[PDB]
Amino acid sequence: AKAIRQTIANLEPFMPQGMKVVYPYDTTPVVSASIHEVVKTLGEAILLVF
Amino acid sequence: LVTEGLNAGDKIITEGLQFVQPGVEVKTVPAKN
Repeated sequence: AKAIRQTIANLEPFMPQGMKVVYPYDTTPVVSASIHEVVKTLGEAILLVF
Repeated sequence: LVTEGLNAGDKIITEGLQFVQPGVEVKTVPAKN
């Protein structure tokens, strides 16, 4: 997904005037927030057992 | 020939079309050919 963001960032300035690229649907924050919940619950687990 | 779209005394571009894109402030020079 980050490579697609950088590819659109490469192809962005050569578009005609008045055309902008928008990102309505995305599952990158779902996966990112889920793996961040997992990392922080592992940190809470190791610190609370400590 | 143009019938509508340009006016009298405007300035159109012959040299340097690979370097430009509409909507940027740019240096002008009168071209040779």
